[PDB]
Amino acid sequence: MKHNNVIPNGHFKKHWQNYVRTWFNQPARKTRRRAARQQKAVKIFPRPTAGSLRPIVHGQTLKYNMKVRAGRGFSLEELKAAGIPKKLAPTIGIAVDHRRRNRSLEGLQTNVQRLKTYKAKLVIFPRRAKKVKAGDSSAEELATATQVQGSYMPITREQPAVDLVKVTDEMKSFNAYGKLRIERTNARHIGARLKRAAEA
Amino acid sequence: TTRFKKNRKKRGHVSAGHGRVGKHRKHPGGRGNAGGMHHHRILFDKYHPGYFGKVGMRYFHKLRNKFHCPTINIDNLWSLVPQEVKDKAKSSNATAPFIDVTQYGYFKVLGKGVLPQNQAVVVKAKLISKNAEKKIKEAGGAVVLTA
Amino acid sequence: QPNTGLSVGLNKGHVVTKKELAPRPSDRKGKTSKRVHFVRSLIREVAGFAPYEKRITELLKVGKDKRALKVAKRKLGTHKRAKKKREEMSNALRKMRA
Amino acid sequence: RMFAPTKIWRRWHRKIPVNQKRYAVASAIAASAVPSLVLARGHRIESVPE
RNA sequence: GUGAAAGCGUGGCCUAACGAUCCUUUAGACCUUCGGAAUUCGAAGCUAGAGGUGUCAGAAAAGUUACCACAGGGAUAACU
RNA sequence: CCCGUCUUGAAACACGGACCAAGGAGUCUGACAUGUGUGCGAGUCAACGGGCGAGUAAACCCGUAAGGCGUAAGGAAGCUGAUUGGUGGGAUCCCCCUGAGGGGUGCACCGCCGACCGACCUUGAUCUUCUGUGAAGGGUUCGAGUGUGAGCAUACCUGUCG
RNA sequence: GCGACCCCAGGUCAGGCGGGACUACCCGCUGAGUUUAAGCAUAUCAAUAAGCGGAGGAAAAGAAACUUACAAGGAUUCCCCUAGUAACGGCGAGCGAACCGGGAACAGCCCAGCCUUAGAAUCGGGCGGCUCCGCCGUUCGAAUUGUAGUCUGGAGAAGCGUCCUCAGCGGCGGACCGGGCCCAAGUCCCCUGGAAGGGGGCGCCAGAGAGGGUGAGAGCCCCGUUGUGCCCGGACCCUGUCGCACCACGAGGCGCUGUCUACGAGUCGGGUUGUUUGGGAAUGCAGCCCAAAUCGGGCGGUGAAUUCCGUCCAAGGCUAAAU
Ligand SMILES: [K+]
Ligand SMILES: [K+]
Ligand SMILES: [K+]
Ligand SMILES: [K+]
Ligand SMILES: [K+]
Ligand SMILES: [K+]
Ligand SMILES: [K+]
Ligand SMILES: [K+]
Ligand SMILES: [K+]
Ligand SMILES: [K+]
Ligand SMILES: [K+]
Ligand SMILES: [K+]
Ligand SMILES: [K+]
Ligand SMILES: [K+]
Ligand SMILES: [K+]
Ligand SMILES: [K+]
Ligand SMILES: [K+]
Ligand SMILES: [Mg+2]
Ligand SMILES: [Mg+2]
Ligand SMILES: [Mg+2]
Ligand SMILES: [Mg+2]
Ligand SMILES: [Mg+2]
Ligand SMILES: [Mg+2]
Ligand SMILES: [Mg+2]
Ligand SMILES: [Mg+2]
Ligand SMILES: [Mg+2]
Repeated sequence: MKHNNVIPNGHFKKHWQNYVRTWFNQPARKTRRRAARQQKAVKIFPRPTAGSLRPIVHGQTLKYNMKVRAGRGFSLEELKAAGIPKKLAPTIGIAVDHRRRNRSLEGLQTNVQRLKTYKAKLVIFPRRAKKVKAGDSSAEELATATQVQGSYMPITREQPAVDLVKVTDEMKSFNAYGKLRIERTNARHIGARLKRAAEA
Repeated sequence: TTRFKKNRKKRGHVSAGHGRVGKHRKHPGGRGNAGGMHHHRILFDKYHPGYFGKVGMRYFHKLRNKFHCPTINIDNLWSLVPQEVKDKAKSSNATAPFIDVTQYGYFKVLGKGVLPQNQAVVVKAKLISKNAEKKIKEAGGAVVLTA
Repeated sequence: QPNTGLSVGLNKGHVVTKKELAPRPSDRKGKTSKRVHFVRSLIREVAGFAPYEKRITELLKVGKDKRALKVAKRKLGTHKRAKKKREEMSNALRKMRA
Repeated sequence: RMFAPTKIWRRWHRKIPVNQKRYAVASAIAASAVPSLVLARGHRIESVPE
């Protein structure tokens, strides 16, 4: 070792040459996955190629709680609120997740509205052609039925907007930094304050 | 590019540029960072002060997400406002633009630099520094706390 | 308690209308039917008590509650299970006395 | 055995920035419009109308 | 501290008399942390010393080989 | 005086070399670094993947609040978080006169000294949820900081290291 | 002495199953040192090589006794990032994950236990039939020390309403795969050559100028190549249509309930020892000792006590795809 260089820490002391993974098959993998997707689309025709509907869920942890993404499946509470029996939802293209809990009204209401939109946009063929049942669609709707290729219900964020508002005296007399400092102090000293209150 | 390698220029010069006396042997000073305290001590001390020893407390299973806190300076707040909103704010002095820095991925607002002259700005953020709040108040704006 | 809407202090976080969790069958994991309790009581009558349970009962009869808890902790491994076992022995002793 | 036997994990491919690729494409398209350059590249364009 | 005072005193009239990392241990704060929330033990941190490396810029270390082996050295002995 | 080599010193009573043909030794890869070329620029990088497409391992296109690096630092940590300079030299340019002249201009870089952020110390009017805030005022202390960004990608030589 | 059962013994008894072979990937066990640390013992090499076993076309894993602390995600697997990071380390040499986030693919389920008792409703063998991968009849046997059915925590049982859903067959095609047959154009004139497939001239085909052969650089001499057409066979799976009977006892779906609501033990957990891990007052595994509970139990990355809070439900089992 010589000169002023960063201290090296290369992890190459084992038989690493026997565990090298190359990517010469990357185009082949892409082609194989595309072929599988095409075969699946042909198989499930006329069902949408994007797959079953998924719920809207929040991101985990403080880093992503402002983000909205797709969850595994709709909760039992959401299905009950939307009037869709849980045993029927999977058969009509709705994913079901019996594990997800509903802690707030906003998420439950959002997913219920999503399910209602899907129901409004859903067309169901009868099990037997000559027999029409409660959940089946009319012949006119069935005739104009096609396979949807892309995502039929994109999960998108409401883009930010900067509006002009009046600055009132109440806002001009608010000490944000002082509020933050006092809240931090209260959080730090809650235990001591409770102990003193209990003692006295 | 082999044809540009200097060993090609050294073909026919015996030592290949590594000297007749010293030569190019396998590991004359040990492997890797060997001898950091004994025969490579001068190099470590002069170029890598602080290398040896330990300081501070440990933190088992430390997750960086709970420490996430992007910051933006007040001198960059105006750049977030779209051009049409900037024009509207310039035209009308009875209202101020309302910038939610959280929608742009910022948690805390710091107080480096200055704002546009004679422009009131309403800023909403999770946290703010005392200087940033003072500058916003002086500009005629206000600060709103969110989460 | 609802979130304050602040990022610091007590009850911090984004403001949402909190919803009580819907009841689910898993709320009864620690409970069992009356038949299971009856069967366990009958089998306890048939099979009696283990030697260390008898030792704990003797210690409680003498009045050495601390020694009984120490013996229970040594036998079972944890303070919580030792406390539970000592309480059960005390209940059995109370039933015997009455 | 040869010295330093060749291995498959040699860096065969290159990752050129998209902007530079587009620059090169635009330059080639512009050069295709210069008759002198087209002649200089070996094409017989003496009879093309324009 | 001393002297009336100027002033002198940050060890010995001057030129030698001594010691890193890691660990342990002591002193200091109404100090920081134990990461779901509190209190208390315990533990972990911050600043300054102490336990030592005398091969003294600081491995943890007994012989024998005539049964012997290898890489070298005329940088080095045993002739001329 | 016989070349090659080690050597203070080789024509050496120093070692290799009987002769010829062919083969024969600083490479590839990963992490950095300076330098240079190229693109863009407070941004930069589509090749994880997706849409396709020379009927196609290429080329082309695609970044939603994705991610990496950069865009803010100082503290073990709790935590706090850049008030936006002055001055001596100095390139170029503009005026008066033709002296090694005078005036204005004063980028790059260098020297010196302030100011701001943070660790530590010190300091304390007013408010305040009583432990927080911070008018004024600081320091022979400490920093890989600030004071109108300079990075990201990529190519090659060279250097350290596995 | 007979009979019933239990345990066991002999059968070339009737009918079945198993051993062994291969190595690129896969699963389990066992297990070094060279080497690096400029010496060396912990460490590193490496949870690797060697050794001993077990599968498939993939294996393994898999439906939370999970991740987290958020406005919360939601089986398993893999890729990018996290990250050369948290952590570990004679804190030396070195070593080094996971969660979130973005993508590929997606799929959920089966049991044990209280619940037929107006009768084991279950299953195997022989024999005889049938539209024979199975169905029916009869007869022996297994099984009450429990085969069927219901139930699996997401629930569920029971009761009452709603009238919402549920019952095959055969034909012809499409889709997938594997094959067979035919189909363009010069071998014109001159020269050199042993031989034109070379040079010059004159023509032609081209959705065919990929490639090969033939006496030298051959699109048009031959096989082929491009694009049509026709023909044959598998896979009984997916899909469209057509022809006929289409029976809701019963079982599910939805609503209600002052009733119940059964959930895996020498197992969890604890002490200690050894090994391993980034896992640090101890990450997993294993031996030995102790040894649970049901308003309870595991986890919440610093040991302990107290009070709360969050999250799941182990000690039984199956499961395609992304790799
Ligand atoms: K360097
Ligand atoms: K050199
Ligand atoms: K030399
Ligand atoms: K520590
Ligand atoms: K003195
Ligand atoms: K020494
Ligand atoms: K020896
Ligand atoms: K030599
Ligand atoms: K010689
Ligand atoms: K970016
Ligand atoms: K500090
Ligand atoms: K039978
Ligand atoms: K059963
Ligand atoms: K059960
Ligand atoms: K279970
Ligand atoms: K154990
Ligand atoms: K619990
Ligand atoms: Mg050297
Ligand atoms: Mg000392
Ligand atoms: Mg981002
Ligand atoms: Mg399997
Ligand atoms: Mg990084
Ligand atoms: Mg993920
Ligand atoms: Mg039979
Ligand atoms: Mg010839
Ligand atoms: Mg032909």
